Amino acid sequence: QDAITAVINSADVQGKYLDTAALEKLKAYFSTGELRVRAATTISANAAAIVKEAVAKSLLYSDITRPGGNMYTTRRYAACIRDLDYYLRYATYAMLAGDPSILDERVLNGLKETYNSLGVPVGATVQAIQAIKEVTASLVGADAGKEMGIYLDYISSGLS
Amino acid sequence: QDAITAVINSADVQGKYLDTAALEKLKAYFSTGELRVRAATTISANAAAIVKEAVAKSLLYSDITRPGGNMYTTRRYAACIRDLDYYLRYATYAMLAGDPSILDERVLNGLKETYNSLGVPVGATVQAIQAIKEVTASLVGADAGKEMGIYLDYISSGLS
Amino acid sequence: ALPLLQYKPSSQNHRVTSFGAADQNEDTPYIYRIEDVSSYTDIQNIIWASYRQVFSEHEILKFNRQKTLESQVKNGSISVRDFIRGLAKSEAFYRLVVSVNNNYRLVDITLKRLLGRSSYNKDEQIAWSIVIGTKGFSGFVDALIDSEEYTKNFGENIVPYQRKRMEGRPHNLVTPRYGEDFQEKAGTVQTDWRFTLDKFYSRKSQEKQLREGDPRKFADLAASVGNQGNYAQRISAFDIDYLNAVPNR
Amino acid sequence: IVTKSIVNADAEARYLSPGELDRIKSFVAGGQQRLRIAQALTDNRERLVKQAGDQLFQKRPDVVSPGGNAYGQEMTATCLRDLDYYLRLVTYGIVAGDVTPIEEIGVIGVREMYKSLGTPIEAVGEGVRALKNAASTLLSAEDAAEAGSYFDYVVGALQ
Amino acid sequence: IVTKSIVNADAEARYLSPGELDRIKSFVAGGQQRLRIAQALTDNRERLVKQAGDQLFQKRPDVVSPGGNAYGQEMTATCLRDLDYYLRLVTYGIVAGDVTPIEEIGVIGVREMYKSLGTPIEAVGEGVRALKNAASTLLSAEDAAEAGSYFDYVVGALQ
Amino acid sequence: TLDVFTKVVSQADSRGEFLSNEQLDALANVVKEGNKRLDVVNRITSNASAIVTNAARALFEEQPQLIAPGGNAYTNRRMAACLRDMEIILRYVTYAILAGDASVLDDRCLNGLRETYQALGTPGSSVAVGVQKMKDAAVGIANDPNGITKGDCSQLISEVASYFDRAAAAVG
Amino acid sequence: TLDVFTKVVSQADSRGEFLSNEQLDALANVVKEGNKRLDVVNRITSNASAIVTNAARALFEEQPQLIAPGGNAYTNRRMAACLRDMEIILRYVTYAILAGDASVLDDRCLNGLRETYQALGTPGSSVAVGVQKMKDAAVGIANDPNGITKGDCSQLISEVASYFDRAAAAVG
Amino acid sequence: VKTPITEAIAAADTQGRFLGNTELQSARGRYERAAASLEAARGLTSNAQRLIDGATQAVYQKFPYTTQTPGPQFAADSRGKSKCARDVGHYLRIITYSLVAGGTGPLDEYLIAGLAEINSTFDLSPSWYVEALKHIKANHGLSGQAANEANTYIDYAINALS
Amino acid sequence: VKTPITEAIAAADTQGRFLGNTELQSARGRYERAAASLEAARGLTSNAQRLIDGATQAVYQKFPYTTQTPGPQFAADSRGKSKCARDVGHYLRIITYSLVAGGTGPLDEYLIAGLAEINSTFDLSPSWYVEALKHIKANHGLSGQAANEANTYIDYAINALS
Ligand SMILES: CCC1=C(C)/C(=C/C2=NC(=C\c3[nH]c(/C=C4\NC(=O)[C@H](C)[C@H]4CC)c(C)c3CCC(=O)O)/C(CCC(=O)O)=C2C)NC1=O
Ligand SMILES: CCC1=C(C)/C(=C/C2=NC(=C\c3[nH]c(/C=C4\NC(=O)[C@H](C)[C@H]4CC)c(C)c3CCC(=O)O)/C(CCC(=O)O)=C2C)NC1=O
Ligand SMILES: CCC1=C(C)/C(=C/C2=NC(=C\c3[nH]c(/C=C4\NC(=O)[C@H](C)[C@H]4CC)c(C)c3CCC(=O)O)/C(CCC(=O)O)=C2C)NC1=O
Ligand SMILES: CCC1=C(C)/C(=C/C2=NC(=C\c3[nH]c(/C=C4\NC(=O)[C@H](C)[C@H]4CC)c(C)c3CCC(=O)O)/C(CCC(=O)O)=C2C)NC1=O
Ligand SMILES: CCC1=C(C)/C(=C/C2=NC(=C\c3[nH]c(/C=C4\NC(=O)[C@H](C)[C@H]4CC)c(C)c3CCC(=O)O)/C(CCC(=O)O)=C2C)NC1=O
Ligand SMILES: CCC1=C(C)/C(=C/C2=NC(=C\c3[nH]c(/C=C4\NC(=O)[C@H](C)[C@H]4CC)c(C)c3CCC(=O)O)/C(CCC(=O)O)=C2C)NC1=O
Ligand SMILES: CCC1=C(C)/C(=C/C2=NC(=C\c3[nH]c(/C=C4\NC(=O)[C@H](C)[C@H]4CC)c(C)c3CCC(=O)O)/C(CCC(=O)O)=C2C)NC1=O
Ligand SMILES: CCC1=C(C)/C(=C/C2=NC(=C\c3[nH]c(/C=C4\NC(=O)[C@H](C)[C@H]4CC)c(C)c3CCC(=O)O)/C(CCC(=O)O)=C2C)NC1=O
Ligand SMILES: CCC1=C(C)/C(=C/C2=NC(=C\c3[nH]c(/C=C4\NC(=O)[C@H](C)[C@H]4CC)c(C)c3CCC(=O)O)/C(CCC(=O)O)=C2C)NC1=O
Ligand SMILES: CCC1=C(C)/C(=C/C2=NC(=C\c3[nH]c(/C=C4\NC(=O)[C@H](C)[C@H]4CC)c(C)c3CCC(=O)O)/C(CCC(=O)O)=C2C)NC1=O
Ligand SMILES: CCC1=C(C)/C(=C/C2=NC(=C\c3[nH]c(/C=C4\NC(=O)[C@H](C)[C@H]4CC)c(C)c3CCC(=O)O)/C(CCC(=O)O)=C2C)NC1=O
Repeated sequence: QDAITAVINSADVQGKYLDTAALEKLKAYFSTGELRVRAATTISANAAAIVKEAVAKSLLYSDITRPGGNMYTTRRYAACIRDLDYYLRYATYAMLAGDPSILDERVLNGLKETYNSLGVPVGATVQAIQAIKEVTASLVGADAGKEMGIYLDYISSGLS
Repeated sequence: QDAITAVINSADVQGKYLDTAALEKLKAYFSTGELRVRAATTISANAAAIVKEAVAKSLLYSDITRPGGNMYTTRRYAACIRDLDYYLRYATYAMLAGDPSILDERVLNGLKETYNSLGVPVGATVQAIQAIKEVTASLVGADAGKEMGIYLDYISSGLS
Repeated sequence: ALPLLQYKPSSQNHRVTSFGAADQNEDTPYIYRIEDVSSYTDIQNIIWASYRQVFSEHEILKFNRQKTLESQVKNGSISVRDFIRGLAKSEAFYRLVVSVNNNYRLVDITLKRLLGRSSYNKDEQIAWSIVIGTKGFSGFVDALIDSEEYTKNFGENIVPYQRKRMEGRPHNLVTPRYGEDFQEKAGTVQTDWRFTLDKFYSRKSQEKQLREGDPRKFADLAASVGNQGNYAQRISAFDIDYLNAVPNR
Repeated sequence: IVTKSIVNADAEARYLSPGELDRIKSFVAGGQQRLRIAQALTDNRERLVKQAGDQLFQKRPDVVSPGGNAYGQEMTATCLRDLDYYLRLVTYGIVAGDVTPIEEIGVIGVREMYKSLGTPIEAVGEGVRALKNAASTLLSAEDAAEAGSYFDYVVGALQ
Repeated sequence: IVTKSIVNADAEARYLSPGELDRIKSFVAGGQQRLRIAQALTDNRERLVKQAGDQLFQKRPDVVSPGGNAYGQEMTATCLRDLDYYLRLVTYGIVAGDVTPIEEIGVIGVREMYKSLGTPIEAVGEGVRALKNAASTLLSAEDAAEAGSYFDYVVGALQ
Repeated sequence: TLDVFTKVVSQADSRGEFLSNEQLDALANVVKEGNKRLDVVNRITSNASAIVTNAARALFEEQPQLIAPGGNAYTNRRMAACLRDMEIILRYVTYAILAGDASVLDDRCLNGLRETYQALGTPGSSVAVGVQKMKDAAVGIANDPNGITKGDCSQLISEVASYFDRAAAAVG
Repeated sequence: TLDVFTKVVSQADSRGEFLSNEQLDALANVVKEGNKRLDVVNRITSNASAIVTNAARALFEEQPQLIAPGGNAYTNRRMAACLRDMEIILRYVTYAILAGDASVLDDRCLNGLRETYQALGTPGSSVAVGVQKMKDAAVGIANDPNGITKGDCSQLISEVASYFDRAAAAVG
Repeated sequence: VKTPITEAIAAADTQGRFLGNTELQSARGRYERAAASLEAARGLTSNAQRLIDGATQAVYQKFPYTTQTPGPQFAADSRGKSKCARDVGHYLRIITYSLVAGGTGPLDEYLIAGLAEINSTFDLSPSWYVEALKHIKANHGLSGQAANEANTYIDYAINALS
Repeated sequence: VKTPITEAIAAADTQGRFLGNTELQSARGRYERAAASLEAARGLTSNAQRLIDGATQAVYQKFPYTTQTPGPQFAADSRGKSKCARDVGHYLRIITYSLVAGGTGPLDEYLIAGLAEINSTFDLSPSWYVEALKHIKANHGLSGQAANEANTYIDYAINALS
């Protein structure tokens, strides 16, 4: 769903026409879409650098990459990079849509089930998503970093 | 957690002493605590009036209070008032702490699970929290209404 | 500017002679005349009964009364026909009737008060409603008192009155200063709870009470649309000749 | 139109390509004209349903005829309510910029619905054509073009 | 943007949408400015490529180190030719509006290629980022946003 | 006859309370935008006679049987009848923009209009095709800036056009 | 009904020339002196009912046979008759100060008033003893140095008192 | 009802002509004063409860017999004092109503229309209400040109009383 | 005759009441526009002779047959051209008269009253005079708010012509 599609749905289930508050919501979305698109472009620029800096901030040189940790095996390191790239990409989609429903529908659906099945540590994942959020808020600026951090904190809060 | 306790924790997990950036953060918190306390006092003044005005703005005279809606039964109306009072009270706690972690720990933990279990409409709850935010930003002023709306929008974003 | 469209006059009481003077009842009004002065009681009665026709008794009050036009009437400087023009083209009368009523109902309410006759049909009310619009209200009140039905029946110096209502209700009583379509705007039927009980079960509330959806909401739109379809063809199916009906190429 | 590009780049493992970002920026720019067109179609709804019923019942009198479906005041009120629904979905598609939230509610299963209701679909298409003509008379040239866009989509969809 | 719209409406059974026709109209309206940007980038080919390559060697001296790939005059000439090729593909993408010319000429199989050539991918990407910065400094401001966002696609797709 | 100033009194009398401070901040914006309102009004009345015939170049050209023999705008008095009250629409719409509320317009201009227009035999729907053609020319004049200081009167333009849409709804 | 603005038009029409520049400099002082007229005018009308009874007591206390049995102010409607038109002097003098020229005063209080006052038998000279008592109270209120700001109202005060002297001359 | 914007309309409507510059000019004048008139409305609304009980105990001073004489009309009984603050509190409403309207219309239509009829029947002497309004116009604490603004409409109710 | 000071009087006189604040509001309002209206009077009086012969030769341009057709009504010989500058010169007088009066009164009473009667009898087409007044409103050289001021009354004479 969108913010546009959410506004249209909320006006639809009442049978209501588009009143002035919904037009205010759509015009606010059409105002913010500029920096939304520019932020999505520069996040699509260097996603690999963001994931590299995030694991170098949070996960590297810990016991997690040591033997016994969950990132010791090299296929598990590759799976870690894959999961962080997923979090960043779906946070980019939720930032450009302006509605976190795609995070609820595609990422946060059965994810705690999987992470408790595999024995994946949840707190280290939350700290890695936090480091992702700090790196991309530094990279994109504060004004779009707020909206990026909202959906990354949404993923972090639903994960916990 | 606090903003003080978050600064102390972020300095602690590195083994770092209190450097000048952390002292800047604590001194900014000690500057803003004045209007934090005054805002918390006047929100504790008339919380019932805020909840009444919010349901009169958003939820009343809709289909939600009509039969078939989720607020038709009078125990469900009382549960609605209880949930809105919870959102306002925990937003007051997060405003005075200056850190949204208590919202993540006490409100937003298993709340989407409950609201999808009971069949509670989520979008009407988001619009009710929005009306709460507008009423208390009018009541407290713009300067503390920004910080109140930050945590109320945090509840709204985590709920969605 | 443009002349009056011709409207049909319905048969009413006052188009008839009613012969004689010594024969009519008591209940014909007192035909108060400024030429009859003889006292101040006749002078005060002429002023008060001229307010009676214009403001329907209750309003005369104190404030509404224009004291300078009554100042003048005693002197005799201005005729009674001129004096009704002062009461009718007065904004104490504008706020009371003219703003409040409609151009179609104003024609009905000022003929009963200045000419003393009800309008014949709706076509007469339709006819003068244009003369209100382009000339203004005081231009139309001027046209009523200049009119030859006024001067023939009342004259220059006689207060108006209902002509020949042998078996009819009195005109200040049957007609208020505002009707039912305007009643919510000047009256207080919105805030009185006695009337909301009657509108509670009114057929108009049931059209409001229904939720979004149902074709009963669009039932008023369906009557305005019209466009009924044609009936089936009268020609029988045996006269079709389907084998030779097909055109080649 | 943002959900379209998002699921479009989401089926792929790639990000949103910046040409899609350009089309989102251009739609964001045109959103104000979209909102004015939607409000102009919003406030004048009953005129459009009146003129659509006018032109339809002048065009096809069989719905008026008693063998047709829209016979009587109740059935003709349901008919104009259907035209009201389609005008509402057209305003939704005008705001959304792409025909997904109007096809999801009015197009995707309409043929079997109108088949098991007895009504012909061609008369509904003529009704949306009459709505397009009345809105073309109501709007300016660059507004009627952009409204006749989505009206044209509905007319092509009902056939 | 015409090819992508046509193949997207080809995957469905339907025609081109009114939204998509608005996209084509806006692309035609911006096409002359895109030809101006292509004019500037064509005429600034030399100094943009040389400044970007020398910015790369300032950032990454590993390639021109004797253990690196771009050691020697001929190898560094081929390095600058690779940057020339990528700037040419960026101009093609700015003109077309799609990134399908950039993709199917220089993106789609470049990882396996530069793996077999021994060349690091990230230094290519840093050189195209230097091209983005140089062409951003040459052009007008929001025009540079347009050019640098196609450059941004190339940079993100190389890594 | 009501206003923006007097209608926010009249509902405030019905509830019987003093006027709130946010109603006075609302009326302070009404005074603030008053100068803009006046300028729009003077341009309509100065081009008042130019609008009516330019609407009559299309009100009769689009439905040409009306002046052709048989139509209700055929003879000359009948033709001068739909110019004697095409302007009365403009006479009361300009009163509505001056007062700022459509309550003045409703009482006289449209209260009995739809009743006479089936009593006479005139097409009621053939009025509101051309009152829309007045609105297309009225907001074109009121928005255009000629010898005027630059300003934004967009809000007035939309609710100037709302008065024409109310003027077309109760006739059609 | 004439003005200061309209009377300098009306003689300028009779000679048929354009308005001279020193007439426009004269009217520019009238606009400049315009604010003072309103201030003087509002104080008279706000103390309008307080003047008449205060003026009135002197009017009857000085000539005490008038309300004593036999005088023309004796009975009660006769007494209310010289309060119903003691104020009409103030009703038209305030119109004269508003217009700034006594040409609206001389059609209502000065035109036929001396004719009715002979036929009526009411003393005519016993009016102008008390219209002077109104002027003594009118210029005392208009010239009081209370509130507002200090300014020169002397020119207005003298030709405010000239309107009362014209109001007393055509009755006596 | 009487308003300078309304008075421009009803003058131009009875002539059947458009809005000239003479009706339009009148509207322009109202705005300059309406900026200072809304200053006078907030000065009376904020000090409303001080002014009512400031007034209804000032009338008891000059007329001490009104709290002593046993009569339906008299305010000596508590029920009269309950109807005291109702009536004087009705005056400050209509004064504040005629402030923001700019004209005397709401004062002319709600308060003083037919006031001589009602005060004769219920024997309410109008010397009582004029004593309360003199207390209001001296104790509102308003200053500047806004102090002139409330002072006209209070004094306009005074002259209509007597 | 129609003037905002007069319109306050004739409204309050027909009611038989005093001057309220609603009649008295207009006078205050009128002075502010009258300060900019007298600016427009000097702009037309000083440029009077340029504007008349600027106008009466502009109407000869758009209507060249008016100097050619032999008729008493047409301006063929010098006697029509002598009555040309009289008639167009009469218009700038009344426009300047209605400027300083503030209302449309002198324009309503001297110029446009009974203009449809006279133009039908002498066959003077009113399309001639409206062509001269469009030349005046574009070539007076006035600026600012005073340029708006003359532009209303010129356009008010235009609508009364047609
Ligand atoms: C789009 C949303 C989405 C997510 C997130 C997802 C995750 C996901 N992570 C997995 C494994 C894994 N996930 C992790 C990740 C972590 N472990 C740690 O220590 C770190 C805290 C964290 C990385 C930041 C690791 C190490 C494995 C390897 C377990 C294994 O395969 O043996 C698996 C098992 C199979 C596979 O990777 O291919 C799934 C399905 N699937 C999804 O569809
Ligand atoms: C401190 C954080 C916190 C929250 C929010 C919370 C909510 C909560 N809301 C509940 C029910 C409910 N919650 C709602 C609320 C709503 N439904 C609507 O239609 C509106 C959109 C919305 C009100 C704004 C209603 C109507 C029920 C009644 C369901 C029922 O009991 O039958 C229940 C079920 C049992 C009970 O109320 O006593 C819980 C636990 N518990 C918590 O600990
Ligand atoms: C120009 C069209 C026109 C007509 C016809 C008309 C009739 C009319 N007939 C009347 C009375 C009357 N009409 C009759 C008539 C009759 N009695 C009988 O037995 C016969 C059957 C019948 C006559 C043939 C009677 C008896 C009265 C007096 C009834 C009463 O006063 O109770 C009256 C009331 C008194 C009056 O004459 O003013 C009117 C107005 N007015 C009009 O403007
Ligand atoms: C917003 C998406 C949506 C659509 C499309 C929709 C269609 C719809 N059309 C219906 C009936 C109807 N629809 C029509 C339609 C027509 N009259 C004609 O002759 C033409 C063929 C056509 C319109 C001009 C008629 C005549 C009925 C009543 C048929 C019956 O009662 O059996 C009904 C059943 C009655 C009702 O509950 O309204 C539905 C659900 N409902 C929806 O919620
Ligand atoms: C239009 C799409 C396209 C590309 C991209 C392309 C690249 C390309 N690069 C080559 C070599 C090369 N490419 C580089 C590149 C680099 N030096 C570095 O360290 C940097 C990371 C990078 C500069 C960006 C070097 C050093 C060689 C020489 C390697 C050799 O000769 O073995 C060659 C083989 C020799 C040749 O034919 O020129 C090809 C085909 N060809 C194409 O048709
Ligand atoms: C102040 C509000 C107001 C309005 C608007 C109004 C209209 C109105 N128009 C009328 C006639 C008319 N109305 C029209 C107008 C039209 N007919 C056409 O052919 C055209 C389609 C259309 C104009 C666009 C015509 C030509 C007449 C004369 C018809 C006749 O004489 O039969 C009549 C009946 C006769 C009349 O007095 O002139 C009224 C009452 N009256 C009012 O009080
Ligand atoms: C009753 C006689 C009268 C008129 C006519 C009048 C108009 C008038 N319009 C003004 C301003 C203005 N008027 C407009 C109007 C507009 N600008 C646009 O671009 C829009 C299209 C349009 C509105 C639709 C604007 C923008 C201003 C700027 C100044 C202000 O805000 O007042 C001002 C400010 C003061 C001045 O200009 O000297 C005046 C005088 N004042 C008067 O006393
Ligand atoms: C010195 C104390 C005193 C006063 C004040 C007085 C006034 C006075 N004015 C009278 C009449 C009158 N007064 C007026 C005056 C006017 N009517 C208008 O409409 C005009 C606007 C206005 C003049 C400008 C008129 C018209 C009459 C009629 C009777 C008459 O001619 O005397 C009469 C006749 C007898 C009576 O009314 O009982 C009295 C007493 N008599 C006195 O002894
Ligand atoms: C005692 C001798 C005396 C008088 C008479 C006097 C009056 C007076 N009234 C003034 C202002 C004013 N007077 C008014 C009065 C009004 N405007 C309206 O539109 C209302 C209808 C009316 C009130 C009811 C206004 C609006 C002003 C504007 C300037 C100000 O606020 O003082 C000023 C300001 C300074 C000046 O004008 O030079 C003076 C002098 N000053 C004096 O020294
Ligand atoms: C909205 C404007 C408005 C006002 C202000 C108003 C006043 C008003 N006060 C009345 C009576 C009254 N008025 C008072 C007030 C007073 N008497 C005293 O002794 C005190 C001196 C004084 C108060 C300070 C009392 C005590 C009554 C009842 C007298 C009776 O019943 O005879 C009455 C007659 C009976 C009634 O309905 O209650 C009216 C009409 N009416 C209105 O429509
Ligand atoms: C004070 C305001 C005022 C004006 C302006 C006015 C004009 C006016 N011009 C007239 C004739 C005329 N008007 C003109 C003027 C013109 N004809 C042309 O050919 C030219 C196009 C045009 C001049 C530019 C002429 C030539 C006559 C004489 C026509 C005749 O005698 O039939 C007449 C009728 C006969 C007359 O007394 O002379 C009037 C009343 N009257 C007024 O009271």
